[PDB]
Amino acid sequence: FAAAXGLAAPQXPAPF
Repeated sequence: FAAAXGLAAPQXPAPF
């Protein structure tokens, strides 16, 4: 799960 966060990282700047 924690590691999965890595994939959500690229989504952080997605909307930005």
